[PDB]
Amino acid sequence: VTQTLMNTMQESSDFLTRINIVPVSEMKGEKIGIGVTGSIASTTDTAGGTERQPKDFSKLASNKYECDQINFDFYIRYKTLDLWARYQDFQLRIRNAIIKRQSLDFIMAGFNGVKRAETSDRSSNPMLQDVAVGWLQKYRNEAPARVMSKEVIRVGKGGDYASLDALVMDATNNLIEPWYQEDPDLVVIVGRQLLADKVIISQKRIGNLPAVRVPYFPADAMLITKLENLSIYYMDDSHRRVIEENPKLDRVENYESMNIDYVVEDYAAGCLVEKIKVGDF
Amino acid sequence: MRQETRFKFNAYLSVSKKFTVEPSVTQTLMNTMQESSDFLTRINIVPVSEMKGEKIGIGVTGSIASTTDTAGGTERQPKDFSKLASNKYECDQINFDFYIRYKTLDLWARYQDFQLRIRNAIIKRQSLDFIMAGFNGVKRAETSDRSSNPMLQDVAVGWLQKYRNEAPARVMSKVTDEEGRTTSEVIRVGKGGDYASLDALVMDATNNLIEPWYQEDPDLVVIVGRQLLADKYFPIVNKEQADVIISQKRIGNLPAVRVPYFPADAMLITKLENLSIYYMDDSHRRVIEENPKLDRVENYESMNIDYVVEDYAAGCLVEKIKVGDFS
Amino acid sequence: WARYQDFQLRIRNAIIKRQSLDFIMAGFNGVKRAETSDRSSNPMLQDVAVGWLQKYRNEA
Amino acid sequence: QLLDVIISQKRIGNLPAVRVPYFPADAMLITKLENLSIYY
Amino acid sequence: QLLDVIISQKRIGNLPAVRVPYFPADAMLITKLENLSIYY
Amino acid sequence: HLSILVQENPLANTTGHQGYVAPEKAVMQQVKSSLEQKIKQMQISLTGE
Amino acid sequence: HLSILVQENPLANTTGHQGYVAPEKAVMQQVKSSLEQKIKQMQISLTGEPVLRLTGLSAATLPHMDYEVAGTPAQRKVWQDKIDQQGAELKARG
Repeated sequence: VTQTLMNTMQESSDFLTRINIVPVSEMKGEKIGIGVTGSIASTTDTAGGTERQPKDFSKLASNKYECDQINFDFYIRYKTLDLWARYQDFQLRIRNAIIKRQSLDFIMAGFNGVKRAETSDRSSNPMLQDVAVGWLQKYRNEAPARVMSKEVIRVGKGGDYASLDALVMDATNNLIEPWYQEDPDLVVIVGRQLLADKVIISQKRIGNLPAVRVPYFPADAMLITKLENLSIYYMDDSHRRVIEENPKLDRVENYESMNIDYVVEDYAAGCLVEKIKVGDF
Repeated sequence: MRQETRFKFNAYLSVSKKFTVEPSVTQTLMNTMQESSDFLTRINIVPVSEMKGEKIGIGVTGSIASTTDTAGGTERQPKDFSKLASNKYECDQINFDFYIRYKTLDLWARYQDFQLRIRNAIIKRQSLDFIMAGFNGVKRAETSDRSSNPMLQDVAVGWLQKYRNEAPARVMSKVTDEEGRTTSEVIRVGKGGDYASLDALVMDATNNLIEPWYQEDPDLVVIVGRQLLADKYFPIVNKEQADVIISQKRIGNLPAVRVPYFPADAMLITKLENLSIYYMDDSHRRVIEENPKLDRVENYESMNIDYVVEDYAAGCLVEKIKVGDFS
Repeated sequence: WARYQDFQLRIRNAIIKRQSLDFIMAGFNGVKRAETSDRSSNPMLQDVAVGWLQKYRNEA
Repeated sequence: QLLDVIISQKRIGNLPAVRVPYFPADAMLITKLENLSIYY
Repeated sequence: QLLDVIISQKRIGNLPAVRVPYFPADAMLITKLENLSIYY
Repeated sequence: HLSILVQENPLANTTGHQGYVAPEKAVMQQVKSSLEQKIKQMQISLTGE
Repeated sequence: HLSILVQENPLANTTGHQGYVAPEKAVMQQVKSSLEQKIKQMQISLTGEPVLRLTGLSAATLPHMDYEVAGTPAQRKVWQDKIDQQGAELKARG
């Protein structure tokens, strides 16, 4: 029954409908990967000689994922539950509000989070870190070959580069894979503190490929990849939802929990750059 | 000349871009493979029905007109219509063969539409493999190992080695003197090297090496890898100031294309319909196997091909290109 | 050529293409009307007819 | 050199420039395109 | 000053700038356009 | 003038047919940058009558 | 620098909000024009030891462009191959 809820949630937002989200029936295993492997062809002197031995397919290097639980909590004061009940549109307003909050929450947690520390607090972590491991952290965590730090880069005049176009060119030439380097879906996504005049599809196109911004990002970074290499795996049937009408505090409570895990599929058809600042000398 | 040929010729007396013999199984697979990638679209994949013979002439021209005093004197001796430099191709087999582990297959079998995805994946895996093996691959050696040759340079002879061994004097790889047999090992291109820039290089190369017939032709391309293109176009964009020049990427007054895995230190100037691959009509043999000795389902597929560039005097390649300053 | 399909069309198109190219080649070249016209010592068609770039250089 | 048939966008002498397939590169001619003819 | 309702194309702080008819010119405020309201 | 006379030689421009900026513009941008850096790093002193 | 400090004053820009070019670019264009005029009207003399010693024009000799059979290295290689062919042929003679 969770599949229907997930489908409606993805259909609601317009950035989720571009990404793919899948249900997993098991807990921790092999990720679904149809990624292009290396060469497979060869020749063998079969007639009176050795044996034709095949080569592997979808070779695994490190593809272990363990879906963890997440949950959110409601608190609706009674003094408010009648206001929205007055204006002729109670149900639709409530439903749209809650689903939009949760949908944006997923994405906000996606591009952030650096650990899985239980008993999180919204005091020290406004952006919900400490909630899970996200893509932009999973990259740096294992195999940090697509991270660019070198000491901070300068897109200004007297820096290591001259304009962000040279930066994206060097990035898509040196770090991404060549067989993947030409694809009609290789898009760049850029934060807020970097755009000058160019989901929001922009008119111009840095490098030679289109640019787009999404509801959230880190402070100053950039991600060049396909819009299908990253995904979320949710447990098939683990979505619990209850509503408790306790008047001890004159309120209404709603508890809801699910089981998810973020993961990038190919991990070689994407690159990220961080610590980018517009500063000359 | 032959029975069917004489009949068809007598009938001739009294899409026009691709060749089809008859509806079969191998030809269909080759067509569906070609339709996948874009580079294979602009190339000729020809089915042939012989283990060894002569190559079909595509995109060959010449000067055939003349005038002779037939009135009391010499006679008219016609010139040959299609006589190339050397024309003898030899097709042979290559075979790719993989296996899927039981765990991964069991995982994939859950979500519907997995067979179609696997088919498309293996087709895409074969097309790029044809390309990568064709452009590399000096020589063919039985029992090809894949440890010290990761770029797949031991399957079969490639176009580059074809130019290297079949027709020299169309390849430049050293600057020499009448006394200095090797004055410089590599063709250095820089502010002080043997050339001003890549543009002058490709310009004088297309001026001298290739023949005057194809020299003046609306269809010529300079196939080059990815490293050299970026090395040329990076210092331009890395300036402060005219941003559309990245769209077409012309060098030496010639349109440029890039293909994956192309060797970084070489480039080849020629028309894109001059080089081609031939394949046997019915040799695509495929078998399955489900041995649990290593709990894996394997498959074996074999096809008989041969790469061939039609007219050697069409294009030329330069090798061992090194860019620097050379003070 | 006969093994494949529609070979007569290929032959017609190739021969017509060579014909059309050769007229232009002889157009901006050619300075004489010799009766032998050996295609060895004259790579471009230079001994087949008189051309525009020769009529200009000769008449006016 | 000194640059079917393709026309250059930038006029050299306020006149559009073209390139015919075969031509002695060291020379050039200014004229119309209907002025030439062949009679068969 | 310091520049119905008309929007300036060039964003000042990467944020689009607007001007409302009546406003104390020597001041300014950054906020959304739905955060304000009147209750009648 | 000597720098221009040197840069005009055909075996000087490392750039091909694309972006082959005239040597005048290049040397002018060079002198402009080298002068602007000095005018920016310096300051004004009041040791003049 | 003094000229810039003067031009930065508010009561300086003759042009209004349209075309209010920055004073830096204005004075830079001025100095560039007044310098290029001088560099164009002038010429280079020859009364200097390191310049009159061996420099000046390209060179002073007979063969510059007349033969240039080798020239570019590609043509050089073609001509060298043909010369080797001719030598292997003439080896039959004396």
